[PDB]
Amino acid sequence: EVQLVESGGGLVQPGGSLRLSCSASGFSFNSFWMHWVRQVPGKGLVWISFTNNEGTTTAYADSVRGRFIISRDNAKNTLYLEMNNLRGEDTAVYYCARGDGGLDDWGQGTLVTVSSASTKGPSVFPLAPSSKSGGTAALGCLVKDYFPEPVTVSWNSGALTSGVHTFPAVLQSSGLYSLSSVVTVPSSSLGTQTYICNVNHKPSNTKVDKKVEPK
Amino acid sequence: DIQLTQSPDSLAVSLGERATINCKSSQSIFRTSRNKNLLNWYQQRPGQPPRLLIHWASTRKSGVPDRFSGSGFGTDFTLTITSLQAEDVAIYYCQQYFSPPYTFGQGTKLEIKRTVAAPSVFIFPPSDEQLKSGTASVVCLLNNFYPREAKVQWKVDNALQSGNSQESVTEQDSKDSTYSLSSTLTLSKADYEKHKVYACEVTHQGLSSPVTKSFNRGE
Ligand SMILES: [Cl-]
Repeated sequence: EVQLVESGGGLVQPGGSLRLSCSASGFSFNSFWMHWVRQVPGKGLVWISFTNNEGTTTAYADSVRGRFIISRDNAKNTLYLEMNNLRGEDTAVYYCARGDGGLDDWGQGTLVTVSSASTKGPSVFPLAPSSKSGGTAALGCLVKDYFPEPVTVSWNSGALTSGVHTFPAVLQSSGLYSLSSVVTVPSSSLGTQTYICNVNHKPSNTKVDKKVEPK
Repeated sequence: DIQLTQSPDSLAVSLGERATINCKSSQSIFRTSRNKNLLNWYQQRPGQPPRLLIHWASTRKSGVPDRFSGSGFGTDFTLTITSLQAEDVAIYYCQQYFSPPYTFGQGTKLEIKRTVAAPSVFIFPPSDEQLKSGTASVVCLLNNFYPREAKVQWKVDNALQSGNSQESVTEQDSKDSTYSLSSTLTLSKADYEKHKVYACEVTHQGLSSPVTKSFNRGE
């Protein structure tokens, strides 16, 4: 497999600096152009920068020219984006992509949040199944009052994936995010099967395993 | 800068039918020396990185179904998707690879049209653990419905609520082409404890008439 893995994203003060890394494996790194592209959550792809094979040619989007620096270390199979004088408009998921015919083998991306707001870990509350949808029961976890994004939610440590809906976070009047993760399961399982939502808010070092029990 | 304009912004097409998505470049992106229109098409499925479909305007990437085809010359390009599948739900982007910055179109959001599917409705009272903290969150879940349009009204002792709920909706599912939606009613503990009947009323095309799910506080 060609694998690109972005890292170095997180919460940064406006005017601050961050360095993103993209670790490349499963191909000849020094043979291909490399690109940075970003996406504000719920918005479109915005091309940010590229470098040619050896780093002798680079370019930048108008909105980042003079603030960002792309570079690569062909010996270490790593692409970098140095980001200086960050603003709110730089808040986005940052992707690296390999140039072949088009941009290929995109990584999962790393979220950069440019904000002066404080990290806050979520409270996790159960959404308990109750004595009534025929053979189908719903249960979940309310992940309330966190900043910044993201939180990840798995069920039974990733063993339960069918019927899982993790809703997009909503920003509350407070300026803290909230979301629910729900799952539908057979009513027949409620008496014997344990249901635990595994919530991780890495920005605040908040990990919660919440057992959701029928009530 | 080369500006790419996609049309339409939104496209709803039924399973098995044909989708047409256009991309207009503000200048030619034909590189004479390479004899190629340097246009790329991407599919970005909900919660996933972009996938390269086509480069050089019409060359399909290995592993991409022949249902996807790119056409056009100079400034006018087209992505055609024949025999639309559930897994094609995505935002589609064009991008020029002709001259930096290597600009993207604004995207075309592709909705899969399927048969009407009524929501399953579930209500969740606030947890005892949350009530200890001084707040009550009441959650109403509409699971696996189509189409997207749905009305959710909160009633507390039969008073219609305003200003105190937020909705969140999933992207269309890649397999069954349905949406799910959460409505969360947020009250102070004190307000929660002054009322008995908490009700979520759902209106949707798939229902004969509005469905109410409710509970009595403390029962
Ligand atoms: Cl762009």
